[PDB]
Amino acid sequence: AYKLIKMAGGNSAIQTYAREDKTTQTLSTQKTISVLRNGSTSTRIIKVHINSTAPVTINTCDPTKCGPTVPMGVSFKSSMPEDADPAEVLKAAKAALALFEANLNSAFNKNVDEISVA
Amino acid sequence: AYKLIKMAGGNSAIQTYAREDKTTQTLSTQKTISVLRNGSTSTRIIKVHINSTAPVTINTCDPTKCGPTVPMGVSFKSSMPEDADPAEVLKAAKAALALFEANLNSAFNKNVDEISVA
Amino acid sequence: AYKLIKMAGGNSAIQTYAREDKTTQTLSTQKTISVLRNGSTSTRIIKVHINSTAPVTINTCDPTKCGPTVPMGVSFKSSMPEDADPAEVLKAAKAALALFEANLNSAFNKNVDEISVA
Amino acid sequence: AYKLIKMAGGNSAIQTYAREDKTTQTLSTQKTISVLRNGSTSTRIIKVHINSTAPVTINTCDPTKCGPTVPMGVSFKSSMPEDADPAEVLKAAKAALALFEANLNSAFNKNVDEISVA
Amino acid sequence: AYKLIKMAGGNSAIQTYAREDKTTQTLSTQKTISVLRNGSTSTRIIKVHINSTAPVTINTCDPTKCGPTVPMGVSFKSSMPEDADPAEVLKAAKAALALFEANLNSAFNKNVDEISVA
Amino acid sequence: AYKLIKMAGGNSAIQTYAREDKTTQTLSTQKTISVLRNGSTSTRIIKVHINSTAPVTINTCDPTKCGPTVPMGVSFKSSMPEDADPAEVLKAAKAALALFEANLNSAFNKNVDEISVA
Repeated sequence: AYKLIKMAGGNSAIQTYAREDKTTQTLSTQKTISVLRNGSTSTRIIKVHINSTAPVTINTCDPTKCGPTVPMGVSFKSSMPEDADPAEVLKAAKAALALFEANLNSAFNKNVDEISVA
Repeated sequence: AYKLIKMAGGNSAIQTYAREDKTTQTLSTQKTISVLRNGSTSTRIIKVHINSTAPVTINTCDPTKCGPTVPMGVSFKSSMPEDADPAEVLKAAKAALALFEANLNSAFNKNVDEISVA
Repeated sequence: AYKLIKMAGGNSAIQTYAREDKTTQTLSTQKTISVLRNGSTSTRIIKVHINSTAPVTINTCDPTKCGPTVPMGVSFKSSMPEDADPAEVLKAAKAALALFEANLNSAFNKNVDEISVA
Repeated sequence: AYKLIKMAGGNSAIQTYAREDKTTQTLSTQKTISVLRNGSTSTRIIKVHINSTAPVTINTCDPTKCGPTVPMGVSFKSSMPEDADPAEVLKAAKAALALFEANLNSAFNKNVDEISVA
Repeated sequence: AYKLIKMAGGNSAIQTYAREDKTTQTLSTQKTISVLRNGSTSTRIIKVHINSTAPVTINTCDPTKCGPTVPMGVSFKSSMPEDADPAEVLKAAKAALALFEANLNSAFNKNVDEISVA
Repeated sequence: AYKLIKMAGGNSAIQTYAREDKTTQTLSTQKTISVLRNGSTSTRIIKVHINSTAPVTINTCDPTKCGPTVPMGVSFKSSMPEDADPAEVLKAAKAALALFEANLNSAFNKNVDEISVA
């Protein structure tokens, strides 16, 4: 139960947030608009990028003597024509993620031959 | 209410599925392992990549839904050293996605100053 | 009966908005400052530029409204040295626009010999 | 409460007017027709240009000893396919202008994140 | 009593404001973050910069009564590592400012053997 | 409550003080005068600089528990022509400082659309 407050940042397109408790855990959201034209017609391509990271100490069996840290991260990206419906690709993506997020650190990729979407 | 069946493709430690009824909607899951060495210590880095896309007919002039197709896609990526705990990173990422999910196609950026979690 | 929301673009001291319901209709406002030096004296010149455009499907043969799109646009520009009074210039410009507004798309020029103001 | 009478001018496409009281304040309206053809089809592009200017003396704090003058100007331009409807781009442009015309000389561009159109 | 309205700036790191009555009187706020890497531990260093200026005109007698304009400004700067306590340096700075504030425009300075802090 | 005792400085333009309790916490006051020659009239420009710092130690875990020391500081600067009125730029700067003061050590910043001045 915490909240991520917006950080001072240089870019206007990117919003950066840090966790109130641990200002080492951060999150970043960015939106990009692109233009793709066929002949005379032109359509907008909206791209979203959300990145949540925190540092994690490399050495589990060490005495935690400020061992060099590696970023641990979870990222989300979205690219779609304006006013398209991501509802179904999101449902599918979330269903797939549910199979992995238990084993997101365990180097074990189960052979799944079909994924059921709710 | 549907299932993504593994497509008749060569498994490359990358598993690609297509939706049973709409085979235009696809989804791919891969896990890879890297080795990060800092001095004497070496640690394994688990990297998951899930992608869920469908083609979208460009909003066009015709009453019939006919036009060039642009891919729309939602992508989730995850990189962390082995046996780390991404629980809080995932929680924050999911809260942010909950905020931006309706606006994934909006072309307007909502300026929020804090993101409440858990 | 609608509002122009500022689009998710990088502010360049130029503000670009799109219409909320019809995001094809856009509008841009910029203000710039110049310095005009005549001999010893230097004065600041304020320059405003407002642009309001929408795409227009070319009048075509099909019953469906499908054809190449040409931009239609109305643009207002204003340049004056700082603290000047453009009240009367604006008044005359507005009277002229009132005369020509119905004929902005006419391909016929109305020959008027005087323009009444205020 | 004045009127702009037509001036003697050389061009037939451009109508030039001067204010009766001050023949130093002037106004000019021009209409141009262009042709844009796709394949066999061809369409007219009607362009209107209205320019209202007056000279203004540079030096505010001077004794008004015929200081060199700079033109202060307000301009309007219109470009659209024949028989298109500028009604909405005009409404938007006028709404935007209303925010600037108070501060048309004051070098201050307020950050506006949305413009409401009547 | 007045309000500092936010001006439209291209840079998102700096927020600029102008007084509603006098748009010549302005104020800028900027926060920036620096990383100080000591060994394998990086610490965050927060710098704040507030500036409040307005143009003052130096009247000099002249056949043509226009004199130059030079800004008068009050600036505040701050720099400290994250989660440090500025309470006491603020109190001391404010007491010194209290001594000098009356005489900011006066070119007088007297030896002060001690400054009493609240 | 404490007293800033005057330290013994070689330069007479700058007066330096140290807190009686902590001689590590210091404060400097300096006033300087500049001449701005416009034609045959020279005008006096008063600049004030107050600085209040103290050393803060960044604790980093290490086999040998000694971390580096970096200063935390609050700075005030002022510059204006003689006999000008800073009252309003001071009020505005103080209101902005009032907003940012709590968050001087926090690395958080939220968009503020206006600052209300007393």
